[PDB]
Amino acid sequence: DEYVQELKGLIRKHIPDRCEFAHQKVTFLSQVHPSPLLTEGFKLLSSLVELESCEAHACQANTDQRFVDVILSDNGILCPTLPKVIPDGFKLTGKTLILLETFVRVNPDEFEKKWKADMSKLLNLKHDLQKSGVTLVPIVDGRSNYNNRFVADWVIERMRWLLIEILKASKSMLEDQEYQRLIHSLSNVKNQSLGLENLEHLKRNSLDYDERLNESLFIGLKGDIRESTVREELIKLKMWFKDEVFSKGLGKFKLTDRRELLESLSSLGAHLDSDVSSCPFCNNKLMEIVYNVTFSSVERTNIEKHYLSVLSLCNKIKGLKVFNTRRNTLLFLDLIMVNLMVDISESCQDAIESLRKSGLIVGQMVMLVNDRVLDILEAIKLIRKKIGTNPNWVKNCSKILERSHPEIWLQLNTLIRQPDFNSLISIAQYLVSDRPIMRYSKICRHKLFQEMSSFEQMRLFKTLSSISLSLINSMKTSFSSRLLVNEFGNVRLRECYAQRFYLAESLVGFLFYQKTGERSRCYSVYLSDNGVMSEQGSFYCDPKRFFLPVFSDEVLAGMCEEMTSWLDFDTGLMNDTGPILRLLVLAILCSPSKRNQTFLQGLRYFLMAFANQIHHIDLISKLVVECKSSSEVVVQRLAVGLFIRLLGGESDASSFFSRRFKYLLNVSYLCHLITKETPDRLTDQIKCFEKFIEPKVKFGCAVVNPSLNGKLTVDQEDIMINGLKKFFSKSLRDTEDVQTPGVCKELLNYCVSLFNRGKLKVSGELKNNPFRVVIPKLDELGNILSTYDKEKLVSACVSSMAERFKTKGRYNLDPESTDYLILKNLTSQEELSLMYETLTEEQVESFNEIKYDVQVALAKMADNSPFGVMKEIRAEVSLHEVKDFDPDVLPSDVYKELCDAVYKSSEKCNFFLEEVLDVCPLGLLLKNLTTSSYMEEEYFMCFKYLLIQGHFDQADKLDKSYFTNAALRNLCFYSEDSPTEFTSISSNSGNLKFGLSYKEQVGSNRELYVGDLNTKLMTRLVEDFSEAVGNSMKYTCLNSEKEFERAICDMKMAVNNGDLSCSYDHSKWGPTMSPALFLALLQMLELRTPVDRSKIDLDSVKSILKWHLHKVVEVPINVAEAYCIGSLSEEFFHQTMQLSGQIPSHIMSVLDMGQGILHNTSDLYGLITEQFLCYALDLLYDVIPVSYTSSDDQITLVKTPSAAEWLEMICFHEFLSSKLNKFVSPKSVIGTFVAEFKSRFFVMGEETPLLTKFVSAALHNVKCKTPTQLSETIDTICDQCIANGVSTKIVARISKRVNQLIRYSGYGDTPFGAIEDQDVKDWVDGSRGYRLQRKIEAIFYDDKETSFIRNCARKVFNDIKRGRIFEENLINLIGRGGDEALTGFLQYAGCSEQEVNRVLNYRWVNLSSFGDLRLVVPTLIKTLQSKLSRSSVASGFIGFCKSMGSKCVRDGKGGFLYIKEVYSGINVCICEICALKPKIIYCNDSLNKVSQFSKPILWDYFSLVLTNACELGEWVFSTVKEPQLNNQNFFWAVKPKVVRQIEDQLGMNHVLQSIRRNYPVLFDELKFLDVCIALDMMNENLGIISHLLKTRDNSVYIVKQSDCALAHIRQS
Amino acid sequence: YGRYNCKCCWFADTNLITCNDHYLCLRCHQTMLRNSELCHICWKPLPTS
Ligand SMILES: [Zn+2]
Ligand SMILES: [Zn+2]
Repeated sequence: DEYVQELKGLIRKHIPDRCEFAHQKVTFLSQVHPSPLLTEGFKLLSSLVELESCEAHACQANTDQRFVDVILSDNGILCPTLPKVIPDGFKLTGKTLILLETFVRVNPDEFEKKWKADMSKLLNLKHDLQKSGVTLVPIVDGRSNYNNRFVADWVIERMRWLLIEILKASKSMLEDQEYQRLIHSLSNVKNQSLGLENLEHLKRNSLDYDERLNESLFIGLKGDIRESTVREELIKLKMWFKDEVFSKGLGKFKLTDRRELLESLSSLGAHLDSDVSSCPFCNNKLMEIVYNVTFSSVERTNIEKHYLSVLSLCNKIKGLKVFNTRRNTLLFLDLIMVNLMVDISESCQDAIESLRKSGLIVGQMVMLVNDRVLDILEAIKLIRKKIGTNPNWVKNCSKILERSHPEIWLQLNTLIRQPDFNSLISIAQYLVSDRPIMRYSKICRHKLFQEMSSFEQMRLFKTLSSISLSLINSMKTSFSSRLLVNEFGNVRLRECYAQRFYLAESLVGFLFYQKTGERSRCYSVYLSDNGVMSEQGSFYCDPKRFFLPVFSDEVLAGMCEEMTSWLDFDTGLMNDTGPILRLLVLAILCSPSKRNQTFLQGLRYFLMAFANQIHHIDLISKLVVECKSSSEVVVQRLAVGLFIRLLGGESDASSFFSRRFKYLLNVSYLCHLITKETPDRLTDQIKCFEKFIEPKVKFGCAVVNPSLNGKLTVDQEDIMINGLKKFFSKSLRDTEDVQTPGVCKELLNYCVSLFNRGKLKVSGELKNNPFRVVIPKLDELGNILSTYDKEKLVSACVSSMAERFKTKGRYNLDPESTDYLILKNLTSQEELSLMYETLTEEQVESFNEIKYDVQVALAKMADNSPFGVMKEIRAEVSLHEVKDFDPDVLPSDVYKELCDAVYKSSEKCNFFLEEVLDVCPLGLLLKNLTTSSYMEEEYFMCFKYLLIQGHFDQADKLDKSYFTNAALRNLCFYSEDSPTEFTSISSNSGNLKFGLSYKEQVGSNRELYVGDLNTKLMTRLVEDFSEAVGNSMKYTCLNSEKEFERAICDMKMAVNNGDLSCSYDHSKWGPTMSPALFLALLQMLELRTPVDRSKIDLDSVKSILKWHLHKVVEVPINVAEAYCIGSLSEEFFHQTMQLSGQIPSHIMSVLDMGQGILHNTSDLYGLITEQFLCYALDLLYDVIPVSYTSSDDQITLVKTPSAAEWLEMICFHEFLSSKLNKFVSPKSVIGTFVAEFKSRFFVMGEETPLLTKFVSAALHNVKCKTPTQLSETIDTICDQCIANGVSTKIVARISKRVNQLIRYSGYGDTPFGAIEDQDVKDWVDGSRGYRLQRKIEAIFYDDKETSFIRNCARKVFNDIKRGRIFEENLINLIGRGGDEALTGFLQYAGCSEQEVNRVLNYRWVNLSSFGDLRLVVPTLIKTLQSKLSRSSVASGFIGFCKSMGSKCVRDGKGGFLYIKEVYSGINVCICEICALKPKIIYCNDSLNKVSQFSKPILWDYFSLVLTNACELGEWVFSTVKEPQLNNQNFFWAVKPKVVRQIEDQLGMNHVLQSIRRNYPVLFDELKFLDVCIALDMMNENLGIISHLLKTRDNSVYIVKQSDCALAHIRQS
Repeated sequence: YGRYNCKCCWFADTNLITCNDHYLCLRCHQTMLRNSELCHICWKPLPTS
């Protein structure tokens, strides 16, 4: 009551402009009492920001703050009996209305958890209000501070800075947990330190529930067992075990019996049960068509480009939407093309035979606009029909292409050329053949693939390339594109989509299909040799799994010949195993499926089990997968037919086992060529959820809906606590119930108590102690437009348009000015299609619904005969309508097809109109827009509009005025959800949500849990805490590279040394263990910090893994309706249907630990328990083990004293390891020859090269932004592929796949482009910076033109070094540009003008000259910010070949142009400058018209020389010397040997030399570093500092001697 | 020398002639004498007797 005099005069400076503040302040000044001062004189600051978001958008604030049901009843609208909410601002007109709520938060943690609750509360208001006959538009207003306009930002902080004392004085002069969350809400801008102590200062109340937890949860643990009592337990235990359960046969391991496995594998693989055929081509359906192409044509023109030119003009003339529909703007340029066709018929004698069957038209066929084959005669019907429908059709559209139009055309007469129907019949009767047939839904002759010569098999892969490319760009077709003719044994094909593909110089083929999209198709392939058509079959697939072969004949034949050449030790074996690998390689690519992926993965477990000496007992009952079709057998007879062939013959077939091992492991990885995509996601999520739920109800723990804030009912609780003490049940000496979750609590007692004493190899010492936008909903992950965005941007667009025609009164929408709003903020007729074609079908089918509900909203904005019974209303219309509740969600499969035609076919009434009226005034769209598909041929969308038209949708309160939990909703800024008083299980605020997803791994789907925002913050604490705990440990290797390196160095020396090394794994290491186990481990740890040697309190961690015990895992919504239609998870649902029938949406659990959440907090558990088991064998079997762990994989290397007699050790280790629910999967192998660790298979005496992962990863990962960025990633992966010593030739042929995919992309060529060919040593010594010098000095092959710029580099570099300054102010002379900096430097070094004459005339055409290539400041800033700060490939390659041929290159003036217009803007300059390398290097005279793009190449050659002198050498300068047999397969290891002329430690030194380069660029955003930093900021293609701040990162290269004695030499 | 098993065939233990830098069995000695005299594991010549 000390500021009570100040406060009334403090806020007198807010003028009551309306009635909103006037009655508020007259009841404020008349009440001098602090009991209502801090409620009613506090409700004005909530009233003050509320006006800001209602002054902002179109709004009327609720000054009465009352219900929604009676705010509609002040109008004449009947009562809909709504749910009860209070809106905080509205704007109503007609039959639509705008709700807005208002709330302001500060921290990100409890702002999104008001947004998500408010949005869920408003979007569950429609379902009673859709039935009211009205739609609404909801918005929310997030504010991250107080930014009012009606106050001036200097009085509001005085409010919260002087009312911050008045409540402490008010409750000290005179309610408990409604106090300090009000403090944390009324607190200032909180850049708030959040840590382990943030938990510490809350209340920690109780429930009388957690005692029953601790009654099962801490009891048997005392943790202080004496260290001489454990030995007397362990010797008794082993003596019990060996005599009890071993010798009566319950051991998990055995002695492998090396003959039985090869008989087992033949009975595994060669399906003599099945009735498949012996020939491979007959069974598969696409190898059939490949064999028909490659032996129908292998044993064996100005009007063309005129036709192509005018058709390529037709392509650009379609993409405008100017002819008021999409139908006559097909037929019009159809008419144009057919008149121009008959305009060639009248020119020559023979053109339509010799040059048109040789090209573009086969027997009764025509090629035109999109890709459509049209097959003449139906046009002649349709064109005559069109001129019948309108008497004078081409009189206005004949040259409507002038007005409101481009009026840039070359169509001379064919605009107006009325086609003589009596003229085309001569042509149509001339060429007639059989119409195309396309199959839906017995003898053999195929020349026996092993009996074809060694040349024409390449003619299989070459044809696979040409068919596969037509498969690939069969996505490029427009996705909207309705055909002209709509409508299952065998169909004769009227018109279809198609591609072309060339084989020789006379003939093409074809590829016919009916559906557009990215989904599966049903193709067919014909030929056309010289005009004659010939069918060759029909197959059925999906495109986007075929990116791999697309240009890769020489790739897939260099690695299949690299690999066979390994077997030059038995020539007769090699000539057999050769052509049986190649049919395998073909057959896998020709059949990408999960099953023939998984089986090919499952053979590296077999192979270690055949070289090593003990396998698990259950493995042969796990290598089998049921071949669902008769194509997965063709691979499962040839892999097995290879494994029987060269693993073991009946003789001594083990001459060189190592190459057999290498060569067969590379077959087991040759799996990997199938693209990891999980072929459909609505059959993937069901397998993901069903893989999650199976180990839970088997142990019986899963629940239904918790309350999500603390409390649990008793019945829900008791199954939790019963699962808890069933978890800790597990008596120590019973051999039944061993594969069961839980821990033996008496044994964990020993495990933790010996850790207390310092006798393990780890110990609780613990240095440096640890104690210091759009956000989605959680029922749909993997998708790219969740439910909440998709109404948000719609309602925002509604508000953005609803105002802009009430600023003037237009009251008419332009149908593209309403499609400019969405299509901008999701991602002028050329601008729209410039940014429309860069979508994906997944977004197109969302966009169409957005167009729908936006236009329905605007149609509702302006508004204020059912007797067509052919098919009844009675049980068809109203039934499906009420079942689906929307017209919007109607399916098509309740009816037939023709009723969609005929119920559309009622005549015109007031429901329709004519004259389609692109002006489109508002108030007529409900009858205008349906005519747009009355006149266009489609029917179903017109059915939906005609159905949506016709109405077919139907003092105590002074004690209560202080903030109680009923008085929460009085404020917006109250912050209802703030963490105030945490409980044993929750945090008073939430319940730690999660969410579902898979991961798209190679063999099987790995799951992945999505967390929310608070959950990540509370998981970082535990995870980084345990990371610091394990930081002081000695044997973990997850995040430390160095210990992982030491383990690798150990395994290498130890396989060479006669040891016995195991290799374990753990089946469901993720979903088995429990957070309560981590509770029961942290109860009895010590962790004495060496600073203050004391047992620290981990109650900051012990009270928060209790939260991790009780997570709320959601379910995917796509499986909430997929099990709803129609399998033990489905049994689990349909037994929770027989309860109170709520849908089961929330599953609290016992035993989750989803992979990647509590990840490092189980890595030490797999180290603590591993060392405990590691001690149990030093004392009971007198050996010395050492046991690494990477939280999912192990290896425990064992020395033995003084050969598999000691099975006893290993099985007993398995029995102990089963006692802590670390189960051992049957995938493991233990022996003495092979050991893996994280897929690095370490054989005796060597390392295994593993070729076919690197090629198979390099052919993928074609990511597309700029075609030099795309030629960087593949240079990196070619550095890794030569890190393991493949060869040069395969690297030299990835570098033509990547090159031609750019040349195919319209780009043309440039001297940088893809990386070079024939490169040999420049992988070991040098970066991309070294190789671009070798690419450019390959052009000047006489080397008489760039030795002199190296002479200038010698004269500059020996003088720009130390001991001399000699213009160290060159920071400006480079910044002039590129044309004259070389003229500065050269005449600085000195020669004539004639040298500058013979140098500056060489020019390359740039296209990233002024700006960069645009497809919706250099790269140095965006790289250095990354040191400062901290969908398929084959649908991401089509967006690089569709938005590159378009208007995409720019000048410095504002605008863009084409590439061809530039490449038409060039002369011919035959005089020996251009004839050095054509279309690469130009003259200077030939770039006379376009001269704003010609930069020299010699400028960047000098730039690269002066960069590589910085980074290495003084041998970038010398003349490249001429290079100087061994067996092909002797490779050895090399080191880099780079001679670096800087000083190290550049992690900071680069930023402090950017003041001395550019002050404004550092403002907004050593000894030789600075000369080569302006040689990088001026262009893009150098890339220097990303190779200086890091290191080479391999440094361990292995190379073949026949790739190392052949290389060159550049000494000094 | 290194480990006491065969460098080529890995599964033999007795009657092993110590080659240049690797152990080797009498069985797989003969399937290298017919192809060459130079070995294909160490790429260095081997004892004859
Ligand atoms: Zn041998
Ligand atoms: Zn050898």
